[PDB]
Amino acid sequence: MILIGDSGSTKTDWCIAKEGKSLGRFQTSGINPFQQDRNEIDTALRSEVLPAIGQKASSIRAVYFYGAGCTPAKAPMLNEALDSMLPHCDRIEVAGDMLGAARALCGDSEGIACILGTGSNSCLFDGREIKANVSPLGYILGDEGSGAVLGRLFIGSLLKGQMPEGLCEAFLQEYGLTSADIIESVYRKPFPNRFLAGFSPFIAQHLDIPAVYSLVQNSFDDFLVRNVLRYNRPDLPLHFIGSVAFHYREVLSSVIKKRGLTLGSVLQSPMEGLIQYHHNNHV
Amino acid sequence: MILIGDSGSTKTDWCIAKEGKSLGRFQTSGINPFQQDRNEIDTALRSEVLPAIGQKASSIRAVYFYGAGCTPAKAPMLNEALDSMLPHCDRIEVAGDMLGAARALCGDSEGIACILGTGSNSCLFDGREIKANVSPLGYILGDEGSGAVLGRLFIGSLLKGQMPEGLCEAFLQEYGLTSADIIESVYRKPFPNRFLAGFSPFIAQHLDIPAVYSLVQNSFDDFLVRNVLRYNRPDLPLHFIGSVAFHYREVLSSVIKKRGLTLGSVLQSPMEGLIQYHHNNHV
Repeated sequence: MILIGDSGSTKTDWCIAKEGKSLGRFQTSGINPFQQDRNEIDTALRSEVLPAIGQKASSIRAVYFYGAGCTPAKAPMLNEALDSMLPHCDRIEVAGDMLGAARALCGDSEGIACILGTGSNSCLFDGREIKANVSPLGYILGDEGSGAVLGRLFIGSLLKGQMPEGLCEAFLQEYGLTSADIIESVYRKPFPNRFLAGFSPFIAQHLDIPAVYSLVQNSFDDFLVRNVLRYNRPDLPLHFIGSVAFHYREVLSSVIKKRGLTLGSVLQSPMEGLIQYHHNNHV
Repeated sequence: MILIGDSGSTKTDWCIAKEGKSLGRFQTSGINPFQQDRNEIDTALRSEVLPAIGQKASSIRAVYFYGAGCTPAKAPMLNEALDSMLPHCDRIEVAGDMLGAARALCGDSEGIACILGTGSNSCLFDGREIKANVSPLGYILGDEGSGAVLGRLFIGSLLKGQMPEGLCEAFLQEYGLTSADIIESVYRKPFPNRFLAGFSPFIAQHLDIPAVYSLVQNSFDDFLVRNVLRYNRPDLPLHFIGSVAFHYREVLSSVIKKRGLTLGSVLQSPMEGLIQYHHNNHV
């Protein structure tokens, strides 16, 4: 059987599959070769990953890991860490999460794959490998339509009275926050992006309000403009992955349609897709 | 004679005046009671400030300091540090930079005072003290029209091909930067706001380009909307202070006019204003 891992800027989703069928589905966190180092991740592997699989650990004949930060320079580091987890594993491949998304959504055909979660991302897929990628630039310089960006845009306007009366107080009280706490978490606390992206549920639950809807709409439009248009392939349908793409699917459809583009598909997780992929693309 | 200090999120401007006349004009940096602490600023005072005045240090009968971070809670800390600088000083007052701006621009009359520099700020002045203030929220959540925000907006669109062909390469080469260096400085380097606000000269020098001009224009408009309109006093003329307000004065005028508001005045520094103020408002 095989071990498939999909790591994002929040948690890591694992699955032990056998011939296109799932036998295991764990839930760990973090794991990023560019953000973390050798042993600070060597601990998560054998304290979160191993104990989760622990049983058919010897049945793992191959492992495929997909995660943000798995640059072609720091990927061989997680490969070593994983290889020490299952030293008797035959094949261990580490690749970026963008590629994992394209393989899950596109399969083996040409197309554009996009991620809409804590952060945003996009790539032109030719069917086997990524041909072009627009660097997301992060929640401060880019990541359009991402949950971290929706979050900072939202609380910004909310705090400055651009939302209906009471919404601000309704927001602050639900999360027991104040303006000063928000500043502290955003500017003097670690992972400000995750902090900001954690208010998506409030936004999604308030799409019935104009100011909120247009805010989400403009951000998604912005994402297409600065991340998809530039590929110059409006013939290719847009495939999306991620919590935000899913939770805001309706809005995402309207935006795409409004620009004359066609939606290929939107799914929260690429897991089901990666299972069938490594079931039909052994090597 | 008196000592006047105006500290911003970059440097601190000093001036030794006597009866509305300047006798000294020093140039130090930093100095912020909320961002820094007791001795980490107790060193700048007697290594940058004292050696600059050093001479008429005994002629200083009073000192008036204005700086961002001089909250009514941490102000009494810089007051103690300053008081140790000139232990024989009769009067030592520490106040926020927003108040210093209003006193310099408004003098002793009612009005709206705004700061447009590294960061943005605004307040409703009643002629003697601030009546209302919209928290700027910083370069990530707010600071509309500020140089840090203009900077992140600009490099973001630039990096994502939203500017004319060649501008990106022209920008990166002038500053010897690459996309990866920008990410590193913005997300893993101290004072990302100052880094971002240091590209204003490039922007100002390219206002002849549409994409650039509308970018600056929309940000200034945004600043008015979320920072000035809410005061509900379009009868009061807008007074501005700061490097960005000055360098972009033309654009700032058009924006203000376009919203039916009237420009009161725009000056780079409030120094000249603070000199006359503490010359006509002894106590």
